[PDB]
Amino acid sequence: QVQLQQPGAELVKPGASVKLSCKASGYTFTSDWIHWVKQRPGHGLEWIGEIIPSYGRANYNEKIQKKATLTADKSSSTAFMQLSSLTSEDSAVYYCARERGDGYFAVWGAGTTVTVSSAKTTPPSVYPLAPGSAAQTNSMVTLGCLVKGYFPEPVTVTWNSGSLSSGVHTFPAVLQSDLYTLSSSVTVPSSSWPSETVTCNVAHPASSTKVDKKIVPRD
Amino acid sequence: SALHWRAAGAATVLLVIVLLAGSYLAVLAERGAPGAQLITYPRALWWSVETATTVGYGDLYPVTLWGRCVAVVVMVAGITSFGLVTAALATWFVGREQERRGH
Amino acid sequence: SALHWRAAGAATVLLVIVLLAGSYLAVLAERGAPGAQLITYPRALWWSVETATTVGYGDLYPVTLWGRCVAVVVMVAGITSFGLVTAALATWFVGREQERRGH
Amino acid sequence: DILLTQSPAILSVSPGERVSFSCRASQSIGTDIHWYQQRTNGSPRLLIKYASESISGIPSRFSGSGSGTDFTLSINSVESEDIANYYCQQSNRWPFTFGSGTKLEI
Amino acid sequence: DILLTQSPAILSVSPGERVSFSCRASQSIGTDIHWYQQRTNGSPRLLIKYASESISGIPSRFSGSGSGTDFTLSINSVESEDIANYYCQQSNRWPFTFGSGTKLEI
Ligand SMILES: [K+]
Repeated sequence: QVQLQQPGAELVKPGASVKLSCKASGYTFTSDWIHWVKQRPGHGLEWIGEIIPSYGRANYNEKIQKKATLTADKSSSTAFMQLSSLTSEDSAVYYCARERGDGYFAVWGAGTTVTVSSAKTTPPSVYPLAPGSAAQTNSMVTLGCLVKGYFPEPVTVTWNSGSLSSGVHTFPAVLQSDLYTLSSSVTVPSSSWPSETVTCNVAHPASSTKVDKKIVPRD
Repeated sequence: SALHWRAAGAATVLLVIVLLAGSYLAVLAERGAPGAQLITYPRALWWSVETATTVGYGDLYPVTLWGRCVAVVVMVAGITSFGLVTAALATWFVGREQERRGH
Repeated sequence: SALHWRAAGAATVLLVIVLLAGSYLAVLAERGAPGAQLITYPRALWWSVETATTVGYGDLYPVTLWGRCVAVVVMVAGITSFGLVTAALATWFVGREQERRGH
Repeated sequence: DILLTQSPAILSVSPGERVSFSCRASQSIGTDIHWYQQRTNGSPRLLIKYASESISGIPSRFSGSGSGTDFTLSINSVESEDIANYYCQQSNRWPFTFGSGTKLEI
Repeated sequence: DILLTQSPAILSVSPGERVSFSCRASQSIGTDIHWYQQRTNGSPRLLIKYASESISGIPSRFSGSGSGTDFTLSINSVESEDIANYYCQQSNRWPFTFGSGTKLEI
């Protein structure tokens, strides 16, 4: 490997500020520019600004309200973006990207989800979803877990710590009374379960929590 | 090695350093200026060469003050370099023509 | 200080005066001509330099008779200046090569 | 001569909102555009020069952006003292020309 | 600033068919256009650089063509992993700008 490392989430009270980070590894040249791109949910990509860390100069998108201040720390290969005085217009995913000075973004970070709200951070509750005792099995069987009552976004749901990818849906969250809820679904051959174990892992970057939950048949 | 040949070599090395730093500094100067085209390293290096040679096609040129300042240093390094080679060639012709008259 | 070095210095001073007055006079000549772009002092000074060096990008050029006349004086001052430095460098190489042959 | 188009002619906004005035030039003028404000019975006042450069004494509320042919003058958070006519003006080609004006209205 | 137009916004195609995404720039940008792919919940991925040059690791299925103002990103034989949003981006003039996006749909 990952060449740009950004944190997953940042909750920010309206009017407050926050400093996003982006640690680069791989090859680093003096000519390297680091760019920051804002994407609001369901919208497109918006160029915010750029910095050249070997010199410290930064240029900003003139067309939008200047919310950003760019800095870099040459010693730690980390670029920072200070967003100050935020409103709900500023809630978005912010990517950093590396451009070798030849015009294109060769590599992007995973993005940092910034949520501007007064609501309190809340870790998610994770519950199994195993079939009821009277459901008949096909050659496949569908299990899931239910990720309820968390704030802010996002959560990351993996199955068996990443090894189970074929047969997985994670539904978009719904927001109700300043708390998010989503579910995720997994389908494995019905002979495969429960002899072979099936566990959903739920990371919530904003609360620095990660929990597992095994999906067992109902007792 | 005679002075005029070492100066020429020196001048060629020096001009190459100017071409390189000019590419780097021109991009650093022109990014941030809306409409600017001299803003990626490879084509800045081409622009610095066609500036140093005084060709000036017009596909690429600086629009900022500091990019124009960088432009001037390149032109003067270019003209002085290519002039110094000419001065060097003349010292050579002139020495060979002293010899050939038995001076 | 030898003649060719003082002439070079002189030439550089003189060319700078020509660059300045050329900026001033080019604006004075081109304002009043519809479509003209050589009409503010800072960019006229850039235009005079890129003219004096014979680069000629094409972003800026005179369109009036008197602005073209001013243009010509700049070019000739530029070419003569940069040529006089070359002539000066050659006198230097040539004196150092007389010395180094024990003439 | 370069024609500067300011559309719409009137701009209605609510207090505190962000407003944006458009200036479109009939051919490319780089960044050689400048913005003036004229209140009722006043003379024009330079707000922004060369498309985006700040003038001292002008609230940070005002900013400019644009290059080539499309130009924008923006006000972060409008207030009543901003009620006025807003003009653009180019200096890229002789003669200097003015936009037709946009009234800000709250 | 250079405006990049991606029309249509959605593109419906049948599996195996060939699909073509259009990017139109508001002025000539030579070949300085680049294409990114962003799947649901993913970050953008460079697909094609400088209008037609291949990136290593990208299926030969993807190609680019175009110069000046009209640009095309093509997929020979679509498959489901190609479902995503596709963005273009220019590097010919400061600042870099992005197209508005085209969703591929099967
Ligand atoms: K030339």
